[PDB]
Amino acid sequence: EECIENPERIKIGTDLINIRNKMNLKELIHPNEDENSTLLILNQKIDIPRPLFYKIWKLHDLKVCADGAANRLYDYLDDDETLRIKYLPNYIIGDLDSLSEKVYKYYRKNKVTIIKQTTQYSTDFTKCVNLISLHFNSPEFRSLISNKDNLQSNHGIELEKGIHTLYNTMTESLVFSKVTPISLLALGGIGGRFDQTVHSITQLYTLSENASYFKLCYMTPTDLIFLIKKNGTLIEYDPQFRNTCIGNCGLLPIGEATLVKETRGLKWDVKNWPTSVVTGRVSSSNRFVGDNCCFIDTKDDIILNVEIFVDKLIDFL
Amino acid sequence: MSEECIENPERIKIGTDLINIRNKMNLKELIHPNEDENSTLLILNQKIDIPRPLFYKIWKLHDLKVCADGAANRLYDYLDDDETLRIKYLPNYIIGDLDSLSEKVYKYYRKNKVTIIKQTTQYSTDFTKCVNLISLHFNSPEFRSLISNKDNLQSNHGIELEKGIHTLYNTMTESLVFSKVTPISLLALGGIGGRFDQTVHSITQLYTLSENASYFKLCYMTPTDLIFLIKKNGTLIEYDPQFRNTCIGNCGLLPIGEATLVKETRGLKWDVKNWPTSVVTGRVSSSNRFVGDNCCFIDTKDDIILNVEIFVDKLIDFL
Ligand SMILES: Cc1ncc(C[n+]2csc(CCO)c2C)c(N)n1
Ligand SMILES: Cc1ncc(C[n+]2csc(CCO)c2C)c(N)n1
Repeated sequence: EECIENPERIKIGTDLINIRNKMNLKELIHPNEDENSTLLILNQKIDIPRPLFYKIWKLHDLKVCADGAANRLYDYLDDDETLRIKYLPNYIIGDLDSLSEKVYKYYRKNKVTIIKQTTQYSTDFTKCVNLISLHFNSPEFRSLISNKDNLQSNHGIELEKGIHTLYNTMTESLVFSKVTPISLLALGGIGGRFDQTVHSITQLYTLSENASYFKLCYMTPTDLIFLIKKNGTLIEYDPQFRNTCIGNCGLLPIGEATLVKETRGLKWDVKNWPTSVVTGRVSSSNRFVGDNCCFIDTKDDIILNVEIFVDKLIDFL
Repeated sequence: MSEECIENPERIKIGTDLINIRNKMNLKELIHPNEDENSTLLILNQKIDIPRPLFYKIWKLHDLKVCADGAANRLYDYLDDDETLRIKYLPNYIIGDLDSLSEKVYKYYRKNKVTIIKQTTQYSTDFTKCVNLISLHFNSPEFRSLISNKDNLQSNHGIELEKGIHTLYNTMTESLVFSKVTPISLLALGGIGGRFDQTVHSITQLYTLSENASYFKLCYMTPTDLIFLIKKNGTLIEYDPQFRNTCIGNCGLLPIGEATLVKETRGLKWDVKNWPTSVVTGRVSSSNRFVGDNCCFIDTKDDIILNVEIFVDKLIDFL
């Protein structure tokens, strides 16, 4: 077991390391050419800079609002009516009790596909991810949504848990490695009601295991939160992008202890280093020192948070 | 022995049927320290947003007040307006590397005799620096003498600059009889909701203090929650009905850091039995709520974190 404090900037070597997976930070926000994409807005006040909002909105195909998130979007775009009508979500799903009559009427009038789901056994997040998957991976569902003589009866979706029932039936045959990836960027899932923050984190683990085609990343006023796969992952980033938009970072074994076999490119690199929230052994306030990449090899998947300077982001997207 | 989950009506009464209660606690005690125990209000480095009337009360309800490095700036600005109040709410200590400390803020608190301690080690968080300091303050008469003696003209109050507070803490802990240490009711502000890795660190403290400094009773107060640790094997959460109805919302059983088993719960809208819970499997009771008239029972195999939604602007009347 060891920990070393490195120089502020280095170029990591590749000798003696097995790079099993590679990922680019920018791609967490800017979806790949031909993979599906979705911007998910959860129920929490939006405060991301307007310019950045416009940018990520354009970079993503589908836009989904989680129940009360519709209120959030409506109030967020409160300085110009022409802009509010320019950014309409494709779907709004949830029990709909959180929606104000004013907001419901606005988006209904503007043809947004509103789906009601009463079940109290699934979070709005799950309702949203099930919907998003069906949208892209179920031809039958798409035909259901696009048909006339349906949108006056909840679009032909069972009121209680239809989205889950349809999702379950579909997923039974899907082979994740053969499903087109879905670049999912989520807003508002962190920093509010704490149990919701924890649930959002669980999504990073469950999706990776039960719906691997999803590539989820949370964007908050201060961080990018995503999952890193075990056994050797190389995090890549343009030097200028990193120096101008990135701050500190943290390796977070949330919900499960694990072992950090080896890291390369962090201000404080570790090897054969046990990590756990329970023991307090967690690399927090760390930071990238690798010029254009950092290597992290953990025994089990772990969560990584990368501090961002949102006001600088727009220039590199 | 079978896994079960039932949906209760909005209000029920739990019993003492067979179960075994290993710990009892009242939600109000998380904010209002008991007369016989020590208390501390810890302010971490995050913008303060708590309502003023409540702040004044929580401040009055706690003995020691500690600011974690930049937290001094936060407090200073929080009271931008009345100098009378600002002077009235001076922290007892300010500890950390102090680089983020505003030159203006540093001068103000130093002039007003706040005990400022510098610690440069980058191998411990400001949080750990604070709790070590807090324990020394209450449990080490020698530490108090070190910072109080007037013959002591050594810089930094005679505390070794790199990791003195930890060294002193470790030494004290060696001769400390934990079973006889006066409890320390610790309420923290600003440890949740900002930089995510810090939110996670704040959570580790609940587990580590419970294991290595059990005399501490830590609870986080955020704009929306009270976050604290629930000991394993049966904990009874108590609350006055009027208080619960006026200031309490939903709640969640969070197995942050390690999966466990929810042996049984009584008094939750959704009660469970032999119910495995894990952040990795996604099996986490979120958006739950109390339905027990005056109490809720939670029995887990291992300690877990509980968050109780609060309506901050309503608290003051019950504190
Ligand atoms: C064991 C257990 N705990 C909590 C809930 C409640 N719940 C879960 S998702 C949701 C809607 C908002 O996320 C609600 C109310 C449950 N059904 N089962
Ligand atoms: C493995 C490992 N990760 C991160 C740090 C850095 N660090 C830890 S506490 C702190 C000060 C802010 O809390 C800093 C910079 C380290 N030393 N070792």
